Amino acid sequence: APIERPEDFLKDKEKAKEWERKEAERIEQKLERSEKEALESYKKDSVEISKYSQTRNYFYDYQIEANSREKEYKELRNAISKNKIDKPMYVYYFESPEKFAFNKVIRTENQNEISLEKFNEFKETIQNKLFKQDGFKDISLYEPGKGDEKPTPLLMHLKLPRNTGMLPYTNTNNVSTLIEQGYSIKIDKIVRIVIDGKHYIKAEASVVSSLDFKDDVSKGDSWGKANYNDWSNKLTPNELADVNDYMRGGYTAINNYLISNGPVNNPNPELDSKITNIENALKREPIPTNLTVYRRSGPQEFGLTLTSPEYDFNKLENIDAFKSKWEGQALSYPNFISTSIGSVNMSAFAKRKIVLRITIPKGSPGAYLSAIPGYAGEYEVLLNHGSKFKINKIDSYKDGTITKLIVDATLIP
Amino acid sequence: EDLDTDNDNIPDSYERNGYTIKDLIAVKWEDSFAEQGYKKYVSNYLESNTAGDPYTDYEKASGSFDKAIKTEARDPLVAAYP
Amino acid sequence: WEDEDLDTDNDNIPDSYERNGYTIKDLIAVKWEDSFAEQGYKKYVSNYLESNTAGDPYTDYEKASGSFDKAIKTEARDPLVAAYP
Amino acid sequence: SSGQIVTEGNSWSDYISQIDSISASIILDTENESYERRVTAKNLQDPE
Amino acid sequence: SSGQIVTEGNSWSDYISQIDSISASIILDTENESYERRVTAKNLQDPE
Amino acid sequence: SSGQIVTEGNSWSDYISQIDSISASIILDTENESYERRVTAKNLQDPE
Ligand SMILES: [Ca+2]
Ligand SMILES: [Ca+2]
Ligand SMILES: [Ca+2]
Ligand SMILES: [Ca+2]
Repeated sequence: APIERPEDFLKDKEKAKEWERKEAERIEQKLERSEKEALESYKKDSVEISKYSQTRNYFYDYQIEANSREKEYKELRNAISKNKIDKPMYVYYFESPEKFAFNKVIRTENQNEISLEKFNEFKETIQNKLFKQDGFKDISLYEPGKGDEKPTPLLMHLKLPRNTGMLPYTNTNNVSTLIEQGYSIKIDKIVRIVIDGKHYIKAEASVVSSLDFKDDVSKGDSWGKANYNDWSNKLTPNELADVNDYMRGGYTAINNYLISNGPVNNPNPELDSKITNIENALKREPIPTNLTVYRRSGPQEFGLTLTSPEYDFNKLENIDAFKSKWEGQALSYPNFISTSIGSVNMSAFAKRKIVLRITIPKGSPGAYLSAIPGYAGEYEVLLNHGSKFKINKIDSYKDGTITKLIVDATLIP
Repeated sequence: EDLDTDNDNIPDSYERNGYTIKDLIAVKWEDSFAEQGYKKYVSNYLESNTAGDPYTDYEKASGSFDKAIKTEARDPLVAAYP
Repeated sequence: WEDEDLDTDNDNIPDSYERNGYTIKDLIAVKWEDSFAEQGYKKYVSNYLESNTAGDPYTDYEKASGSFDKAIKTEARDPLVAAYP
Repeated sequence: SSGQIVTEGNSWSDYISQIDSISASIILDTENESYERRVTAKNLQDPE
Repeated sequence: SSGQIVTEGNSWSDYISQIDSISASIILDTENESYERRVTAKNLQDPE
Repeated sequence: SSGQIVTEGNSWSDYISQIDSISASIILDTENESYERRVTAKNLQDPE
């Protein structure tokens, strides 16, 4: 009768259903007075709320506060954070291959065989990449069998790390659990299996944690100031002066000089000395943890103009062309990059239709420029020039009547 | 084509015109398979259980059941019945 | 196809390993080699289209790894011999 | 999938009437052993 | 995976016929103890 | 899972055979009380 939870339930269902149900009745007692109404509202909607959870942090801060679904999302987030598992857990769920920037179809709904060519193409697409996952999702604690719904040929086998949210809820008929995703995943191995005469792809997945404040900016300063208060006095007077003169108006000139192939054929020795000194001072205190930062960009950074027909992302052909052109291709900048760790919308880049989501690996060089009180800029972290980025996934969201793109990337060393 | 109606994991045309199981996947029947010891199966494309016994068409043909059931009860038209 | 990334029966052992030969070390199946014999490792072969080759309630991986009741005789650890009282 | 057999609650009496309704019975006697079978037969009065 | 042995609900009666169908019986008698084993055998009439 | 203790469904007969098959029995007599223990013993025929 007493069912002990292992790391993985493998294919046991009864041992999983009973454990999940018991946890459900245990959690039901501890819930607050409006948590039940939030759960019921999710139960009746179950679709729009997930999309809102994914795309809410990209609106204006006053828009975010004025959003009608903000309270329910916050309450469900609190409920998920209420229950943290003491030990890791292996989970199962079905994910469409299109999530991993694979536009081709592995197989249709009623097809059985998976060809070798599709498997090889998917393996080539997925390897050596990082994919970010967000939103509320239903998760299965056991590998599905003949009594379960299997909508997509791709089955994901993921291992939830320490201190992850968990919430077994009863949808008035059965038992199910709900989680919130704020983490990045990597596919290690894919193998072809057979379930009831249809082939399937089983992917082993792992979780790579990242620091992402989303719309919470007070916590952002709370960490940035603590990180880079000691960075101020470490800078030598010459390097400190060069750093100051950067955003005292010289950053624009330096960036224009650096974009136009200056330091190669038409250089300026003073500019080269300044950039060398500031990049040396930047390397003093690199970021010691994986970090997620945001940056609003325009068509000029991606080889387009504000009048380009492809820039109008309200027509699906434009999105298809942009994804086929940019997904799976490297992006390089020859100048310095300043990004905002907060995802809130601001009047500075209101009209821009492209949003960048830069992922900073642990130990990568950087500097929190927002540590000086003399600069009115908010939430800025700087990077060295000559950078390289890899485009992983491209998504589109509606901001009123304007369709804007979210781009995820990765800065290799 | 690859249209499936009764959700038995066997396409309608395969059930209507003949099929066989190899590597646990239904494949279109070819006349040269008889030399290697294979069999030709036809079943109801509108019923998951053609013969009425508990096991579906795919299970009976693939052999994915009790391995003590006589081998003649593997084609969908003969019911496994004690 | 032409790679060792297939599991038709879905029992944690690849098809070619069950077809040719394998052994379990550190709870992971590896390709059999003749040098493993001197260290005391056995060579296992089993059905690659069946999860339980011998028909007993334990899969091929459980028997080969010895991750079942430890009161079962050691000769019943290979997939071709059934655990049966 | 994991090759585990359950024989509890799977009564043979839920299928006896259904099988007998839509089948034809054939018996072979031989000399030392008897065999009995049912084979599904089509109904020409049901177009479906 | 956590060392949890349960014997309730597991029955050998479900597997006896299946094991007897697809195996041969080998018996060793010695002089002080007897042994009985079942070894899986291949069916040449089944290509799969 | 809530800090309580449950003694239903936890039977020693499941672990008796497994403990006995891989352990060596040591008994101490003395005069007042007798002690009986089992200690795990390594198998030298299995490299794993
Ligand atoms: Ca069908
Ligand atoms: Ca059918
Ligand atoms: Ca296998
Ligand atoms: Ca096997």
